[PDB]
Amino acid sequence: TTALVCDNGSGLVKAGFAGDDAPRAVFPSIVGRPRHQKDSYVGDEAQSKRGILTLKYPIEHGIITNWDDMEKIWHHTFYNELRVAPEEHPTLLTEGPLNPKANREKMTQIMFETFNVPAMYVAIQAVLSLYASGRTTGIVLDSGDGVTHNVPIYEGYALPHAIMRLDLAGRDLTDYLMKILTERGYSFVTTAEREIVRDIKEKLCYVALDFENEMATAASSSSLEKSYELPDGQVITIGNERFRCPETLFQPSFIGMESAGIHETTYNSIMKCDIDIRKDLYANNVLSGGTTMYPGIADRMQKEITALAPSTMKIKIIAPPERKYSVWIGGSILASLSTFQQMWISKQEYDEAGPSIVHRKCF
Amino acid sequence: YNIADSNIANLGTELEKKVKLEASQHEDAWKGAGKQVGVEIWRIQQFKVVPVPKKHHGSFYTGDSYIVLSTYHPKTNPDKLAYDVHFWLGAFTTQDEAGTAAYKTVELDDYLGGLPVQYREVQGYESERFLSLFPGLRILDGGVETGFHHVE
Ligand SMILES: Nc1ncnc2c1ncn2[C@@H]1O[C@H](COP(=O)(O)OP(=O)(O)NP(=O)(O)O)[C@@H](O)[C@H]1O
Ligand SMILES: [Ca+2]
Ligand SMILES: [Ca+2]
Ligand SMILES: [Mg+2]
Repeated sequence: TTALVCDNGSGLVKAGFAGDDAPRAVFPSIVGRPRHQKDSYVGDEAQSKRGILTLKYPIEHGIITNWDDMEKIWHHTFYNELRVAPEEHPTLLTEGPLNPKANREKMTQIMFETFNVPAMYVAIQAVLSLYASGRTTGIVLDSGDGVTHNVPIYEGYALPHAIMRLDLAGRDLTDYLMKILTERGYSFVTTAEREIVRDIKEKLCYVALDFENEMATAASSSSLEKSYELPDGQVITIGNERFRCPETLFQPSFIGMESAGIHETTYNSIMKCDIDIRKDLYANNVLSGGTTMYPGIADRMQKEITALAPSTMKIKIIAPPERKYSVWIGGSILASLSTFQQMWISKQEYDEAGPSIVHRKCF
Repeated sequence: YNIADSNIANLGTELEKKVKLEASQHEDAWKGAGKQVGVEIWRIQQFKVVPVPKKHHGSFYTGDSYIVLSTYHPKTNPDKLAYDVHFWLGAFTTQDEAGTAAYKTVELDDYLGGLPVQYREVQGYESERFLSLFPGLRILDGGVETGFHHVE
């Protein structure tokens, strides 16, 4: 009996089998329909037909907003990618913190009533990443495509009053790169063109250690410029956009948001915790998720948090090389433990209690 | 975003503690643990918590992860027991082993009512408290194989 682990990101599904060291299926959480107004395609096959499709994401900011399309994504994950019968596999799902309760209620209802899973659990993403790093105490910065969360955890328990959430993550960074590249003279507008910009972002962007100095360097010579080959073979050149894009994480005003940047939300979250544990949080800032992959981000976080924290405080940023998959890996580990599986919701329990049981069993 | 009607509204509750205490009753390794002053040691072996024989306590494989429960009498009462729980992560331990050691450290804490104070002990970074448990440490090359299946 093998449990399935499915980390439903806003941007990417990561799915596989508990006990594996990596997810076996990773694909875009998208449903595509004809751009000129089977009838629809999912994941990689929608990506395959991007030329004729408009792409839609059923999760926005970590919350499922199109349940019909989400069901298509889950069905695709089970039957087309993993090629399993879901009624044969206990299933671990994931969720970001601070979501409305109805989200996991409906996740539970669909898993049992539609997919007939024998048992399931919904785990908090950042907690899985902390365990994947081999820790019980630390503060996770989990930044994916939809949400950026700060989750302080002490001796294995998340501190809910200090959990913080920001609806600025990778999708917003892609959109900002599309906008500033359009201002350079390279028009990227369509949902298809967005995916090209996302690739540019992942391949060429980085976080500058000193933003103002980097802007001055970019204006003085071409030493920071990079070429990028388009599908049609045309070669474009990108310059300060490489680091202006992720600078938005530190300066949300780049996209018109008045919010604190990720260094400040991290500091503010630590400051909501009891004074005597802040020391352990400052020394164990764990980065998780694709939007924490920018070169330079750990060093910049170290610099910025040092400026906010007491001068005597030891600051450490932990950047696992595998952190695009830390959530999934933590799930694979926990789902391999019989005592963790003891806490899962069984079909019989769901039949007796309904969706409300998820809040009484999943922590 | 606020807590009240959200998926973290049940965190930090008595209900959470009750559910996790019940789960910890299903691990055979904790039966009889922490009942007298001393040091008890387990090693993670392919996700399982495996006791280390008393004669080998203080020797640690660099490729492995361990849980070390130190039971002692607190200053407040010479007849009662208190606990430090250390998890020791070898320089070459794999991610499944360290993650299981961390999760099972929380579980043992749960089993003992929250009383244990947790200490993460990475090889080369062991606390003075951990060093003091072995008045020394012996580090051994090797260790047991990962419980992970490697996805090519
Ligand atoms: N090397 C990289 N540099 C920068 N961004 C990257 C990189 N690799 C991936 N990303 C972005 O990371 C995001 C996907 O990360 P991922 O952690 O899978 O998100 P998710 O789990 O799907 N969404 P969420 O619901 O917020 O957790 C996308 O915006 C990617 O463009
Ligand atoms: Ca080992
Ligand atoms: Ca404790
Ligand atoms: Mg994610």
